[PDB]
Amino acid sequence: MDIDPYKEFGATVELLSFLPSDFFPSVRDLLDTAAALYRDALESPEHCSPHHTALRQAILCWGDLMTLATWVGTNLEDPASRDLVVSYVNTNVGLKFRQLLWFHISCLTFGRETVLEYLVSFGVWIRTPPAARPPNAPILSTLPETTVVENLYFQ
Amino acid sequence: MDIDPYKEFGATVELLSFLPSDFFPSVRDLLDTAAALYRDALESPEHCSPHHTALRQAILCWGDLMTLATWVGTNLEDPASRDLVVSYVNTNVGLKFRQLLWFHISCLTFGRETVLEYLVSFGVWIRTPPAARPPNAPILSVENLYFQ
Amino acid sequence: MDIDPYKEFGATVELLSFLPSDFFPSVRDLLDTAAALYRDALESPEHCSPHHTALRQAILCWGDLMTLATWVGTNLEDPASRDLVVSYVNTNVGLKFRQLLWFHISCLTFGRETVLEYLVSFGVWIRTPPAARPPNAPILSNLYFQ
Amino acid sequence: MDIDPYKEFGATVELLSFLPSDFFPSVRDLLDTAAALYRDALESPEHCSPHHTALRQAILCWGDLMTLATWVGTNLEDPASRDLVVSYVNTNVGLKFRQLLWFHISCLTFGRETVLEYLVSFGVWIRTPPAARPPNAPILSTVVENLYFQ
Amino acid sequence: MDIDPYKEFGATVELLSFLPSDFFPSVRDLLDTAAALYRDALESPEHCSPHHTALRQAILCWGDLMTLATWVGTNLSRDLVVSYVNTNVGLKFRQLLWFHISCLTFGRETVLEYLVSFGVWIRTPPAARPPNAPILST
Amino acid sequence: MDIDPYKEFGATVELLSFLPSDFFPSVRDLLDTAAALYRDALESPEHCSPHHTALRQAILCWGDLMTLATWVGTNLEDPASRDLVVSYVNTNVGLKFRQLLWFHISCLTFGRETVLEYLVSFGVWIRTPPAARPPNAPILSTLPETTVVENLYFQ
Ligand SMILES: Cc1ccccc1NC(=O)c1cccc(C(=O)Nc2ccc(F)cc2)c1F
Ligand SMILES: Cc1ccccc1NC(=O)c1cccc(C(=O)Nc2ccc(F)cc2)c1F
Ligand SMILES: Cc1ccccc1NC(=O)c1cccc(C(=O)Nc2ccc(F)cc2)c1F
Ligand SMILES: Cc1ccccc1NC(=O)c1cccc(C(=O)Nc2ccc(F)cc2)c1F
Ligand SMILES: Cc1ccccc1NC(=O)c1cccc(C(=O)Nc2ccc(F)cc2)c1F
Ligand SMILES: Cc1ccccc1NC(=O)c1cccc(C(=O)Nc2ccc(F)cc2)c1F
Repeated sequence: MDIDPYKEFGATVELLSFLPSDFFPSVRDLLDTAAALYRDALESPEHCSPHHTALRQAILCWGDLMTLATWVGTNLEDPASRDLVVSYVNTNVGLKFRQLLWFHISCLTFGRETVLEYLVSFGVWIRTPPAARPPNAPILSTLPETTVVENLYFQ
Repeated sequence: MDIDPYKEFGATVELLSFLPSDFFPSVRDLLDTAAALYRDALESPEHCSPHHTALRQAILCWGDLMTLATWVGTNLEDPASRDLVVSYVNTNVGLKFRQLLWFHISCLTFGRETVLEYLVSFGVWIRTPPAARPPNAPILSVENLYFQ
Repeated sequence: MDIDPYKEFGATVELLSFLPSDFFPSVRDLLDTAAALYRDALESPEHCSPHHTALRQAILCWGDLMTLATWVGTNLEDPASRDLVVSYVNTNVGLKFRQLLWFHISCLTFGRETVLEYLVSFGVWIRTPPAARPPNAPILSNLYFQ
Repeated sequence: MDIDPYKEFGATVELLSFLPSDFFPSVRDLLDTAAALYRDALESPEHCSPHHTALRQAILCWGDLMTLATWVGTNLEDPASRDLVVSYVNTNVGLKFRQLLWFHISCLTFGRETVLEYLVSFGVWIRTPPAARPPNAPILSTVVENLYFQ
Repeated sequence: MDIDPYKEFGATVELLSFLPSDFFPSVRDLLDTAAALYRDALESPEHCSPHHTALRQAILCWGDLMTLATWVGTNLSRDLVVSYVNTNVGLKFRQLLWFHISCLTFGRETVLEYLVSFGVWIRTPPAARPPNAPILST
Repeated sequence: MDIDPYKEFGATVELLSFLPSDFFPSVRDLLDTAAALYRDALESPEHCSPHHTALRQAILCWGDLMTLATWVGTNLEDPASRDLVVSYVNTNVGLKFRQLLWFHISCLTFGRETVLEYLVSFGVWIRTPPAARPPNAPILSTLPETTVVENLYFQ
């Protein structure tokens, strides 16, 4: 079929591609982050959220890709080819999973609407030539639990 | 981490292993069944259900694993060497995704608890030797006052 | 001693021998069924039932002969003597444990009384010559006193 | 699976390992003790108790292991392989069943709680060096109304 | 026995590994910090806190570990013993010594909040990462 | 710094040296005892007691010491240097940890002043020449809280 993994999350593959290749953390940094922030939730018998379900598959899937590419490597006769298949995976699909794991980790950390707002805010910022570009990049942070109008009300 | 893809859906990796490798359809037949029964829902911009979400990633991820395994196969030069790869795929990640594709498709079709009690029913049926096993495999699927 | 492992469960070794040796599943298929169907019960600190006690040590006891089986392949300089051992484990005591593992798994799955009536019904059915015998084999489908 | 045979009886494999190997009686002395003390119960067609169920399996399963070790004695031509297995059966597996047979026989004779407190008591006692260790080894052992006198 | 030194203090070995190995100061700078900030408490006959008790053992244990490495490194090329401590026990103790010293200095909740804040910050590539790193208050 | 690991527990290094070096069990036998008596407490997320905290760190530190000693002893050629690495552990760090492990394990089992009263009682006992020394060593058992006469008086 033509399945977009971001469509059920109010985004698209093309929208995620608006962020430059060098913006996303490495795969290991994303995997280490998901474990640090969400290991209890990711291993729990609760759905928790659609982001948890997607992130659970993506972590396992990338593991399967690395498991298969590494096993094929240990069979190649040339030791200089030991990591050749792993390198092909990282160049052919490495960015795809870096987008996917970053999208779900950040959406759980900052909120989906906040993440999508930051996406277009940073994509315009990074494409501004540096002479006109302000030094402070757009900040990605969670919105406050209660609004200012609410706090002044209960005063 | 130690993430069981089936734990959030009320099953385990070990429970799905109870079904033999030759029970599951081919991955090509499994993908065509997900398209036939659920193409519009799987492509919709809606969560629909956690099965839909998981099934969406599995279909895409298998495409990643298939073109990698195919690339390794068509770039090899030895029928022995590429039978090694096919036998590794069929035993490990190929079997893993035939299980996960079957679990979610069937859960969307027959129901999760119907699927699970079928799982244990067929698993002991197929392990009964043929001379004692019934030839029929298990299937996957008022008062008088009421009329007055 | 003279302990019969089935006496406390309402059967005897001779009654279990009424079933032909090829009726029982393989040990691999029996151990996988005990796991898929009763993993959490067999591992819990609960007695559950006398079947669970017998099953627990039956699994561990077979695991002892099958860990003796991987042992005759890492410590034996004679791959012949390696094969003479694993052949005895699987075809001599193997039939014995297939009977024992099948008995307790089936009793927890279908009921001890149901299993015993099936045992007699199938044993007579398998011994009926096939001309007179119906082609379909008979179908197999909490508190304990001291 | 990951089954601990003592878990359902309020103990663990690691706890039984706290007793040194030379503490347990021999298998022969264990079988003779279960026979002298519980032959009729173990042979009866009653469940009796979970300790009886477990002890019945252990006695028979050890019988299978000894039958194999005697069979392997006449049927294995290579002596280096034959005596490697008969030693592996009566030493590595022997210690395994010496704990099992001792645990269930002792629990029937002295009670599960008395057995568990003794196990811990002897483990720290036998690990105390003999110069500081008391010579008495810890012991494993086990109504009238007022109207009668007035 | 599978004991996690951080478990009784509300953390895990896995959570501490989220901080990169180049974030922690050296054991020497960490021991010098514990001396400047807590010598009187650490040498006193009072428990003070479980953090003090754990920190007391860790300081002494590093002494035991370095004396053993010193004796091997001398009484016997042995640049592997220095590369062993630097890459194995050194990182294990830099994490442990930092955890307890920072908890006494800033608070367990504040240290844990900073831990996940810096771990995500340092993993953001510098192009998108803000210039001001998260701080430990002091 | 100059930390005495027994100071916060009402003892000193000098006081623990009063016990002969052959009075203590091996480190293995002491660790075997700690697991058999306190595996649940030592692995629990609760502080329990300062003794639990100290015993916690001592167990892990011995693993660090033995792993470093193993790696050193593994990559040595001459077996005499192998035996020299094991002999260093035996005479130096082993005695210190046999004292520290025994002190905390006993304190959790019998109480601080019971093991301290026993320490001085055995240290004087074993230093008595065997001719005047009673044949049976003093027993390590917790002091009965009160006498039986006072127990019946307050019944
Ligand atoms: C963390 C922090 C603390 C304190 C102050 C700022 C930040 N961070 C940021 O302002 C930030 C800006 C752009 C992108 C990211 C990101 O995408 N990081 C990221 C996402 C997922 C992941 F797994 C690893 C790193 C930022 F964090
Ligand atoms: C369909 C039908 C019509 C009419 C009558 C019966 C059936 N079917 C079944 O009783 C059935 C029994 C066992 C396993 C399966 C399965 O696993 N199929 C399957 C699952 C996923 C998939 F993608 C493709 C095929 C059955 F369908
Ligand atoms: C399962 C089923 C579903 C549906 C319909 C029938 C069956 N089964 C049977 O009619 C059956 C008949 C004889 C013996 C056995 C058995 O003893 N199997 C067995 C027991 C334990 C074990 F570990 C493995 C296999 C049967 F299941
Ligand atoms: C009997 C007695 C009479 C009189 C006084 C004492 C005893 N006994 C004991 O104080 C005793 C102490 C340690 C271990 C055992 C044991 O484990 N024995 C054992 C267990 C199982 C078995 F099959 C054979 C012997 C003790 F009996
Ligand atoms: C146990 C017993 C049972 C029964 C009767 C006596 C004892 N024991 C003692 O009267 C005893 C006397 C001095 C020192 C020790 C010790 O220090 N042991 C020790 C401490 C820690 C450890 F991990 C291992 C052994 C004693 F046990
Ligand atoms: C001190 C200060 C004064 C003034 C302004 C800022 C700071 N500090 C920090 O913003 C800080 C940020 C990250 C990590 C550390 C740390 O972990 N340091 C550390 C911890 C233990 C130790 F032993 C030695 C150094 C920071 F201090």
